[PDB]
Amino acid sequence: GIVEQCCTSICSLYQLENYCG
Amino acid sequence: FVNQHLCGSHLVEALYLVCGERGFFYTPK
Repeated sequence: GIVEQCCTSICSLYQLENYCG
Repeated sequence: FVNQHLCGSHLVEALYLVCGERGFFYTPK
């Protein structure tokens, strides 16, 4: 989930935007 | 600012700035 993708590894815009409404 | 390790409030801030009026969901698990 987001923590594994963005906190414990390096985040990306692609991934963040999957969590936008 | 997004292409780094982002945790806790730093992650929430990034979602807030990127998502804007779309809103977002933060589900840390």
